[PDB]
Amino acid sequence: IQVNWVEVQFYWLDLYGILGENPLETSKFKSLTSEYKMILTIDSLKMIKSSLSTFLERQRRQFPRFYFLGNDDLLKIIGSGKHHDQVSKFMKKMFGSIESIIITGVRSVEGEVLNLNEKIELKDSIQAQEWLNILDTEIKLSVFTQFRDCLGQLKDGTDIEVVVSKYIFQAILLSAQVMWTELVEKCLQTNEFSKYWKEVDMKIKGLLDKLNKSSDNVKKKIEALLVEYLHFNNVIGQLKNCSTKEEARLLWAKVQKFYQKNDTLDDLNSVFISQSGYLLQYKFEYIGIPERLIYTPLLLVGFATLTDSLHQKYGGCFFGPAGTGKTETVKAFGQNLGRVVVVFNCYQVLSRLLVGITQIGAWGCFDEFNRLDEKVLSAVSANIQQIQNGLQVGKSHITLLEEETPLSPHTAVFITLNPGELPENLKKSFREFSMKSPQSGTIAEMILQIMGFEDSKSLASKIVHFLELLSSKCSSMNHYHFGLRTLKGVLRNCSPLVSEFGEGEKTVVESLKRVILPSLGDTDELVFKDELSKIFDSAGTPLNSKAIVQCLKDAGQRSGFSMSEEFLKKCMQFYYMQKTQQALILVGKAGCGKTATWKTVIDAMAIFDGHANVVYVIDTKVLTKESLYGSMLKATLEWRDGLFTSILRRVNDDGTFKNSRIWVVFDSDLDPEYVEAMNSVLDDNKILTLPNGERLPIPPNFRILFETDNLDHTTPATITRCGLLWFSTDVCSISSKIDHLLNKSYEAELDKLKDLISDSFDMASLTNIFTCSNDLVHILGVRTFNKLETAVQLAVHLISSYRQWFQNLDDKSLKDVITLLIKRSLLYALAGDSTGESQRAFIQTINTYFGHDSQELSDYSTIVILSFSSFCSEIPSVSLEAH
Amino acid sequence: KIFSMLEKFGQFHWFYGISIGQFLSCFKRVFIKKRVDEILWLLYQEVYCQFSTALDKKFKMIMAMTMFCLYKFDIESEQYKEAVLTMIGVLSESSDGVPKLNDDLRYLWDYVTTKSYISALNWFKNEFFVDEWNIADVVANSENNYFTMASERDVDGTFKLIELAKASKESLKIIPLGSIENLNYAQEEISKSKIEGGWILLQNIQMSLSWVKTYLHKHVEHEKFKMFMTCHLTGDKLPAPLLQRTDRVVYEDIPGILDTVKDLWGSQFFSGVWSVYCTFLLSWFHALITARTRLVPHGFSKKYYFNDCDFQFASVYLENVLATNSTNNIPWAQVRDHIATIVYGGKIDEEKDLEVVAKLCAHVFCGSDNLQIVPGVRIPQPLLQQSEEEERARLTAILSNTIEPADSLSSWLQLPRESILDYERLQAKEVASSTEQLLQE
Ligand SMILES: Nc1ncnc2c1ncn2[C@@H]1O[C@H](COP(=O)(O)OP(=O)(O)OP(=O)(O)O)[C@@H](O)[C@H]1O
Ligand SMILES: Nc1ncnc2c1ncn2[C@@H]1O[C@H](COP(=O)(O)OP(=O)(O)O)[C@@H](O)[C@H]1O
Ligand SMILES: [Mg+2]
Ligand SMILES: [Mg+2]
Repeated sequence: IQVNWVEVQFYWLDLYGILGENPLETSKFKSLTSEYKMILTIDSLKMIKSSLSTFLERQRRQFPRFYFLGNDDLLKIIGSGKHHDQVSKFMKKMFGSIESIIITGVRSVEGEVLNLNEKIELKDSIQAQEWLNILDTEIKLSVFTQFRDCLGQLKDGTDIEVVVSKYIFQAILLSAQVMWTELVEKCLQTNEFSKYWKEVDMKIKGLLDKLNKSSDNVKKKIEALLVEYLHFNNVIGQLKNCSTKEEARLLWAKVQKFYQKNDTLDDLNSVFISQSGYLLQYKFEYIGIPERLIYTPLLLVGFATLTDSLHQKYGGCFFGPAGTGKTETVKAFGQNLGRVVVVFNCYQVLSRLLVGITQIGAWGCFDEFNRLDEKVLSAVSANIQQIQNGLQVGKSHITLLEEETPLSPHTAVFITLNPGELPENLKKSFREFSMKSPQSGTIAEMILQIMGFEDSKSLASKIVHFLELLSSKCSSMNHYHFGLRTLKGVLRNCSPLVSEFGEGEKTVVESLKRVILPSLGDTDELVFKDELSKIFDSAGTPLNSKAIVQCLKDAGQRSGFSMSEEFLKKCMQFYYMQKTQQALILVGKAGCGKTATWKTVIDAMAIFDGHANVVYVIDTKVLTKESLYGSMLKATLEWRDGLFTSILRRVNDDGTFKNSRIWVVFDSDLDPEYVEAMNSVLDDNKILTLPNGERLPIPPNFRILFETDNLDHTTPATITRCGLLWFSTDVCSISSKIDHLLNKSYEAELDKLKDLISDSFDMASLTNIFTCSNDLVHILGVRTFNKLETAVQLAVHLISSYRQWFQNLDDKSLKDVITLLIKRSLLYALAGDSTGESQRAFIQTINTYFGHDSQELSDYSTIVILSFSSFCSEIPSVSLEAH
Repeated sequence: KIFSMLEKFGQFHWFYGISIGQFLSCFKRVFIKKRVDEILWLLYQEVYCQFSTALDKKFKMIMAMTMFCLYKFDIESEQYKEAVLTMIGVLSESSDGVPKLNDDLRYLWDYVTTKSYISALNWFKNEFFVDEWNIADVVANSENNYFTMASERDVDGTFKLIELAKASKESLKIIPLGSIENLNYAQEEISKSKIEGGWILLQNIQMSLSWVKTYLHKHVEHEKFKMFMTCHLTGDKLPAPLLQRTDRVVYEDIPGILDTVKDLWGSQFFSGVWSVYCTFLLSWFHALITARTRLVPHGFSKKYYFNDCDFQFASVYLENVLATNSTNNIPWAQVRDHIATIVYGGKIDEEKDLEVVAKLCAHVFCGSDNLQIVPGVRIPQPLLQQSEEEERARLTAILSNTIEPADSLSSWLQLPRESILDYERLQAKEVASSTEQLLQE
């Protein structure tokens, strides 16, 4: 009962820190702690915690942002009321996009720091909710004062490069938005546009020059601001080309406009956003520096329909084909109004998050609202219908989930769907919109414009035409994603290559090769090569990689692997593709050469870099979920360490692992359940979320591999997130595999014996033997390429058995013995999985193709101690008794 | 044979199933009302009268033509049967040839020859069957207590039920559903009405099907008390024991475009003279697009549902445009784009349908000095020195003066006559094909 006593002690200490240090439940807890001090008390403490939900609900009602974290994590945070720990490291789940606290500052997920207006004193006497509310108010008013002095600097007339290096992204962003709106309105009072168009063009060029020479975080900020500056240039250029004033007014009313109230006494509600006549209040919530969406006209139309829906307190519904960018449209609308839209990746947790977001007031988007069961779907539909009915009637409070909860006036609920539908109660109070395919040309053009390519429009048009040609011409494989996500992947991987290939068409062609060619078959590769020759003017000149090729050849020679052209191509593709992508997936037929390929690449990299290599071959399906990652034992609130978590802890704690490349290979099938718990490390976050809440960092050299045979159960998101390398054909010939098998069997008169065995495996007759064997009927059908591993090993071991009688016979008899053993091994490996009549037919084929000069293997022939005989003389007659 | 035909009808849709006891009571109605050939003819008339109202328009014509075919195949000769099957085959485009010749037959051949499919389909109902039952006839001649009404979207029988309330001197308690408070209110009102009485109505049980299938089957001769249930034909399947215990009635949409204009215009009570003019134009546009929606193969590509929520959204947008413009220079391009793209074109996924809505908006909301919204009537622009009451008076006067022509599906909706005749040909073809499939077995 030691674990039970430990759990009881931990529960008592935690609840004492929560409540005892600072009525019926309190008295029962005091009595139980007295009994525990006198001394299976765990169920009583669990029931006390369950009955302490009303105090927990009051604590969650004191500050709304604490609600997001789970009950255990919230109890852990509120129990640590003096150490000031675990609250800063876990407020990403509460604030959405802010990672840690610096009180003098906060840090977002992307690393941007916010400087508060004034410091806040921290003391042990202050409880969590009071200082959290103080921090929230100070954060919002600090964002407002950054807004204020940004407009002070911009209306003063100072340059933009001095303010882009000082303040947060929201302040400079909305300052540029308001300033641009004022200039466009003032120039719309007249008919002159070229002056401010030239001014914003020079501003764009200046920000590009500052982007070229600044640090990485400032580079991210300048990119996320150049997105909106290119949008401003597009809008001003469109307004310049308008023939009449009515067309200019129409274009200006369609786009999103920003204004500020200069007369209200309030501060956080002094900004209204105008789009087609409707107004929304800016929230001054922190988001960081996220990936800004390129403002296409369809994005502005989505913003317009969401504005129209939210003006009359109706929810926003989006539907259409998957990959058209609806979730990102909702998120960009939310973060354009300075708020974080809470995403529910689609009952207890769902309705819990729903009442949380309707009490806080933050927007909530139900992404992929087409995968829930009928009962939970209908019930959460009724819940959202109740929320919308409360919002439309302006109810101060709502009786949601059988409790009376306040209703924030700024709460909105959004829905996205992927058909290929909204229920009646939801459709009575929602606005359905069907966005079309996004403008890939405009998105690619603007991304190339930030990336600095001198030819952006024509190059982007060529790229999207190339991808549509491949989507129209190649076969309909299950893993052929040729949408906007892979185009953005091509453009993102075009970034490390420019340091050696330059800003031009060659970088685009090479990155297109590196991230499109591996995931194709054979005729698809031919189509890709022909279309790359036809569309792009570059012929794909070879790069300087002779050293890496020679290291690869040395690795193959020292590991026994020969180098065919297709094996060389697959190795170069894998190396160039692991240079950028962290986690890779290798796929192909069974026994095609995946492990040999990546082992050869590892040895080549070890020779080329002189760097230590650590390999953890962990089959996914041989360990259970608890053993692979970890299990939280609910019996005593204990924890068990899984293998992958243990090796991450070992590599994180470390001096050997600080100077080594560590590789994890999942050499089995892709399980969706085993990879959806791994989704936290597949993205750019590179942080593993353990079931107990532990966050173990992953170093950049910790490179993950995968190795399976099929992709019918792999999610398309993980297909796009991880690199996919396809083995359409074997990387070997038959003779090369035979030679490697012979070499590894020798390693696992000797030289003359090896030479005679290798010369006996003549490929001309062997190819015909294998072709004849492939036409037979085999039980449990296995390829000849996977039967060579027995056909060589059996003969090698038979000769290794007979080696000690090989010094007392003539050369012709030795050759006859070797040939007979080879024929026997070939029979019992190639055609050894078929009927007796077919085995005899294979004996006739062997005797036909290996010639009459060699020893003729009979159907029942063998070697006895040496002389040639049959098995008829080895049969012992058995006299059986009656019983 | 007739019960086998009705079972085949019930095998198509979940709302058209028939019990044996219903048919036996329908047969008893023949002797209740006030020789064997006359009893058979009365049986045919009574079955059609009591089971047309449970089917929509297409199945009404299918049932009428099949029942006429059965009766005439039994009664008339072989040449009559061959002639009628020839006309069915040429309607279905399956068999060709002139009939081998009766005033009814030559009238029907005149109808078929001139390519009038609606007249050919309605000839059976016009000639053979005499009586047709409306909602009042089926609610008055019913010994049942619970009534289930089904209809397509963008039409409601609630207005007909209030009309019956004003006719039958009863008070309806409309009970909207969708929330748990509304569920408790519904249960309380059903408990009140099952003791006291009064006509009690339920709207759109389709989203409250869970409460229905947990309450109403267990819940199922009070005076002046009838329970009305409203659902949708295109919605989810209702429970079979609940369906068998109620008198199923299908309500049908109006065919009038200008009636829809009057219905939309009479519900807009007030916001100056230009707001009144814009609301009039919006009502006309909503009626035009709703009328064009129902012609599914030709007027549009799919079936859309532009409900009153879209009208409310567009009305709020017009109010916001008129309010935030002090120069009285109405941005016609802005309102055209926001209606064709955001308000009405939001739920449209196809491109040709978006082009159709854009063309309709350009024709209606053009904002010209003399706007001819239809080939019949022209709406002049308002004067700046007219009251809103005077404006409503002249709009009501110009609505009442104009009349709806016979070809309003072509001229008013701006469609070629070839598309209308092709749609009617498709309707007659599917009706005759279903009748042939029923008639072979
Ligand atoms: N370059 C080469 N020359 C000769 N033989 C080779 C070469 N590369 C691979 N092979 C042979 O390919 C065989 C296939 O074994 P390998 O370990 O590569 O399979 P794998 O990719 O792990 O297959 P699977 O996981 O589908 O079973 C090896 O036993 C080896 O003999
Ligand atoms: N206007 C845009 N600018 C930049 N990227 C976009 C835009 N629209 C869509 N995308 C990209 O398209 C990708 C696919 O979006 P996705 O999440 O599949 O939408 P959904 O889940 O609604 O199908 C996203 O990664 C997003 O970066
Ligand atoms: Mg999505
Ligand atoms: Mg393997």
